[PDB]
Order: sequence, then structure tokens, then C-alpha cells
Amino acid sequence: DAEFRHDSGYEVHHQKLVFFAED
Ligand SMILES: [Cu+2]
Repeated sequence: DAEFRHDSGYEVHHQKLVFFAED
């Protein structure tokens, strides 16, 4: 996501924590 821990570009692609991407 863009909010929980890192970055901006995606509601998925959660590379900082990898486990949740619930879109
Ligand atoms: Cu993310």
C-alpha cells in the first residue's frame, strides 16, 4: 500500500512488509 509503512505509488506492491495487500 501507500499508507501503513512506506511509499505512495500503489494500493498493493507492499515491499516494506510484504504480508498484506488486501485490494
Ligand atoms: Cu505498501
